[PDB]
Amino acid sequence: GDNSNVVTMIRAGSYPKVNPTPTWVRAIPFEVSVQSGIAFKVPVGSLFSANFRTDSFTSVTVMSVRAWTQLTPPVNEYSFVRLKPLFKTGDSTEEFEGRASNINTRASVGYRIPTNLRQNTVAADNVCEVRSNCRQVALVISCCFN
Amino acid sequence: RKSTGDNSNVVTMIRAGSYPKVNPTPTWVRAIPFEVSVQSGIAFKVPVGSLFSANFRTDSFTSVTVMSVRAWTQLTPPVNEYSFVRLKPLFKTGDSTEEFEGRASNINTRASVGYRIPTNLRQNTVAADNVCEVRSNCRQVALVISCCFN
Amino acid sequence: RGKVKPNRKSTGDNSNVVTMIRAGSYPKVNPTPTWVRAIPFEVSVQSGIAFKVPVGSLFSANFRTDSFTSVTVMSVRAWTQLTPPVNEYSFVRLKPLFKTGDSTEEFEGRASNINTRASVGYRIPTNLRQNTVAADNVCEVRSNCRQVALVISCCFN
Amino acid sequence: NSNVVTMIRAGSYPKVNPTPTWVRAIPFEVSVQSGIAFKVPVGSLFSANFRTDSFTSVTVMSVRAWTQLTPPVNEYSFVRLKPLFKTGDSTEEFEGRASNINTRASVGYRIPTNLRQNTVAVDNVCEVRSNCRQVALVISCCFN
Amino acid sequence: NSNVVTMIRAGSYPKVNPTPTWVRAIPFEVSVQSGIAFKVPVGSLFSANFRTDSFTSVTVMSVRAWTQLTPPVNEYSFVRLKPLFKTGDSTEEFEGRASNINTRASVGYRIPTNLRQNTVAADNVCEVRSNCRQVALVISCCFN
Amino acid sequence: NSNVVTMIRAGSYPKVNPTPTWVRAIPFEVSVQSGIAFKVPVGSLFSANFRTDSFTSVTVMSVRAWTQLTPPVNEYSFVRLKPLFKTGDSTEEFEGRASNINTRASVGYRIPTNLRQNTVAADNVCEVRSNCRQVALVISCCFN
Amino acid sequence: RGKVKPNRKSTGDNSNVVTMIRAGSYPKVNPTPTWVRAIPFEVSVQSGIAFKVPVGSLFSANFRTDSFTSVTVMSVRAWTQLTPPVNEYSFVRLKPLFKTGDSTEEFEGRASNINTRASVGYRIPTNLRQNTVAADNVCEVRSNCRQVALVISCCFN
RNA sequence: AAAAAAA
RNA sequence: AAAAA
RNA sequence: AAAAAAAAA
RNA sequence: AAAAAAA
RNA sequence: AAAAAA
RNA sequence: UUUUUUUUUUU
RNA sequence: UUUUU
RNA sequence: UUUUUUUUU
RNA sequence: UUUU
RNA sequence: AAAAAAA
RNA sequence: UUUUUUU
RNA sequence: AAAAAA
RNA sequence: AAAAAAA
RNA sequence: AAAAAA
Ligand SMILES: [Cl-]
Ligand SMILES: [Cl-]
Ligand SMILES: [Mg+2]
Ligand SMILES: [Mg+2]
Repeated sequence: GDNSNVVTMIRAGSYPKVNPTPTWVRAIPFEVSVQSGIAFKVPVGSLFSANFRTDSFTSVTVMSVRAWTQLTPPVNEYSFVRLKPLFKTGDSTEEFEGRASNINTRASVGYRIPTNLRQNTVAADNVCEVRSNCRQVALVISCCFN
Repeated sequence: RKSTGDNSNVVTMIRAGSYPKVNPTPTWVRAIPFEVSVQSGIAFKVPVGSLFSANFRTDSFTSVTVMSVRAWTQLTPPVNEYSFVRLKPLFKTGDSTEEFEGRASNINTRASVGYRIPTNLRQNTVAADNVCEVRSNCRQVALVISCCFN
Repeated sequence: RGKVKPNRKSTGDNSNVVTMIRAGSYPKVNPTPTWVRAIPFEVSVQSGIAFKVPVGSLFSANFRTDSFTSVTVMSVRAWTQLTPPVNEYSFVRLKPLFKTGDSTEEFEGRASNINTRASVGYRIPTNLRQNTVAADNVCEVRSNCRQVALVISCCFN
Repeated sequence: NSNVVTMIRAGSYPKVNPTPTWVRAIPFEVSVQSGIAFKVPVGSLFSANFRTDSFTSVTVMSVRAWTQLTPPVNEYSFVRLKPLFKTGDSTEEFEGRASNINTRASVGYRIPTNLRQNTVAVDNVCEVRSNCRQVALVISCCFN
Repeated sequence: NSNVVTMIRAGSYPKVNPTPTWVRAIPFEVSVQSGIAFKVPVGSLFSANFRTDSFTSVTVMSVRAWTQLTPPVNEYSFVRLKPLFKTGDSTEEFEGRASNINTRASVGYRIPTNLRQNTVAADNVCEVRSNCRQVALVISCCFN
Repeated sequence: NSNVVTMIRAGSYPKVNPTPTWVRAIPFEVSVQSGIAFKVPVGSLFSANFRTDSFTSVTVMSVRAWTQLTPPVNEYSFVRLKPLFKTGDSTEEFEGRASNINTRASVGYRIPTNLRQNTVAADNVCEVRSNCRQVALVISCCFN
Repeated sequence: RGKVKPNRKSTGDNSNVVTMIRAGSYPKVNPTPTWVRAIPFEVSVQSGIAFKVPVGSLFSANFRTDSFTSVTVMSVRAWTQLTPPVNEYSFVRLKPLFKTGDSTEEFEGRASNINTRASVGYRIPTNLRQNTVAADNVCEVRSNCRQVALVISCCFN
């Protein structure tokens, strides 16, 4: 073990259980385009792509969403970003907002989904609404692909 | 061995007794964020009515017990200057003459400052009242007020 | 024992004169040994295309590593060397490359301040630490900045 | 101990392998000239004189050298070893000199775990330099 | 341990140095005439055969010397070393003799910390005296 | 404590020294051209602006350097230091770069005790290289 | 006590400047002191005859012991400096000599290898450690080799 | 368990 | 001391 | 994981 | 124990 | 466990 | 790395 | 856990 | 400690 | 938490 | 080293 | 570390 | 117990 | 505890 | 509690 320098025999037993398409817990980074004064609905379909090795999945259980302002804010302003979680059983009305204390620095915020509200979502569904004075917002979402 | 049980999967029955004491419109401790417009060299009185709003779920209240006030500069300062902000607490029994000032050591960084109201001065304030005066070289200031709505 | 040949080594660890070394048989020597190094050099990237970092950049007279023809890379760290495009924050991606098979990871770091560099690195496992000659590549660098700084921890042999 | 045969209560047919591996130290000689390096081939390890004519690959761990013949007149024996690798040859020259003219010169080097891959007969182990006409080599390897 | 690449959460750019120092033990030989001292030049340390040709100065810490060739007939090998300094040469003759005619003669001297300054190629390390025509040197020094 | 003068029962006359040594941390700036090294003169330490114009020699212990002006457009500030010695200049380029374009770049090097000798005004401390036109220096040294 | 004259002796054992020494009365001095030494020199012997080693060989500019006229010998060690005759192994004999009375011992060492030196020594007791001038002899050396190396441990005064 | 905050 | 995986 | 093989350098 | 994952 | 050394 | 209130099983 | 004195 | 044979949880 |  | 276990 | 049956 | 020295 | 004061 | 510094 860890000191061997050649191949060694494994005394395997019966054929085991198998699963060629298991689950995967991931953190998916991507960006969205946002306009001023309007809220953008983040689609779940942005997670199922070949760029994330997840084009083979058709459902996902989201756990937490984190957002950063990807582009600079308007002139004389500080960056901010808001998040309103969305659920098929009932959308929420929260506005988890974080503002940058430096014009040159991003504005970050996030929210964690409780265990009772951690069901599956499909590409047609939406995660949350994003609001910002910046034009582009980078998102990092922790979730469990299944 | 047999004593593992706090994860329920089905509905359980609640053996309730007499009718309890209820209150459909209780109090609420909050941290209300909002912004105000500020002019150069001119002090702006922050109205308490800014706290009662549907944008804060507080439009149903008519009075509030303010505990502490914090302020951040919301826009950039003038050219060559660092951001600053001042606060002067106001009270219906007698306004204060303190100017708690917090400046910015970085021109690109907000200027922050705040004050805490003592227990002896934590009374209700209606919308017509004012919380404090705000002075800043920036044209807009952001506030976060820890208050108890009732 | 015996008596003295006066080499005045005062208090052992504090002599001010040359002292005789009682040498013995000729030892094992190596005029060209190995050298574990952290080599700082810059590579240039275009906005939207990848750039393969040649291993030959490590061997140079600017690094004293000019007598080597092979090197074992341990870990690669990257920093954006130039400012990002307007309105944008800095970012840098690293995709490890190996002769036995290129990888597909994109270890990315993004600067939260437009004036600050974006940094990210990756460590090569022990089972993949073989030699790489000048004709080989280390990794693929992507960035919105025109130049990326690299500090490669490696062993020259 | 015993004096007669005993019964073994065997069970299922175990995992077998008619051609296993073998960790060895292979002693063989090479011819070296003055001022020129000799690339020791890995094919020298595979031979019927070492019970390794059935192996096609091997994993070298450490290499040791000894001057097999007397040095030139007025000189002391020395021997150099430059490790060679398919992913990239080295430039080290691990050298050992003899302090007595009538005594061998000994030197050796160890291959790290990260460089211990298989080498076929076409490959080379190391370059051997010596002022002596022959060098004795004892190579600790793992035949597979 | 790990079998794949792992991310390194790097931070700010660190302090770098592409041309660092190097502590070495340089082996080289010199020719020695009978009854004559040879001033070992410092420039012998700077060479592409030692990977040190990129340096221009070096801090010598200790010097060791062996006889590289056989002594004259009926004699035992000997070797002497006289430390040389730009601020003032010494007059010590650290001598070492062999107890077997077939064996080398070895001797050395350590430089005190107060006398460990830089030396350039034009400078000399020490004077060497021997009945043998060549002397093997191993100098522990600090390239900078 | 005491509120008035108190007598000092002095004895014999003591050993005096009107011109003693002084350990300092001298701050001064130098101009640096792009792509060119600047030999920092030792004489910059001897000045009435540092109270050290009464000295003629100084023992440098450590050297630290910051970028005093802003870098060129789109670049991050950097600074290099090459230690210089009369007994032999070095080839190290202790470089430090900034991670923020608006922030200085800092780097330094410590001189070993064996290389801590006196230097006069004509001598040079180190070579400095930077993309900025000025470099702020703080040199820990011993005036004597 | 009082206040300071600033001699910056950093951490006591690590000052980088000259520091004042508070000297007092003039001490006891000796411009020509003693010197305990181990003097290496060679003497030549013939096969079958003895050779008296003069004490004057110790005083020389080659040993820095040129200003001395007397010396106290403590111990004598000998080594054959040249090869032995053919078929023979090396041997060396030492017979101590003293002014108060020569001795008759023959402390002999023989080399078990024809290529190796033959070594032997003798220590002089404290009751016999007086001074010997250049006109005196140390010991008688016998050997089959033509030259014998001597390392004499002594005190020069 | 859920609402200021704190290095 | 009882149940239902 | 019995022997053969580098060594805690 | 290795890799992916939250402060 | 690199390269130097009471 | 340390709290005020809406309900809230259990020691 | 779930259902029972 | 490692490579192959045998023991024992 | 997913694997044999 | 021989019978019925070896936990 | 269980033990009990003829050389 | 030689010759130098917080 | 500060200053003046005896060995 | 001055001025320098793993
Ligand atoms: Cl011949
Ligand atoms: Cl069940
Ligand atoms: Mg950048
Ligand atoms: Mg002899």
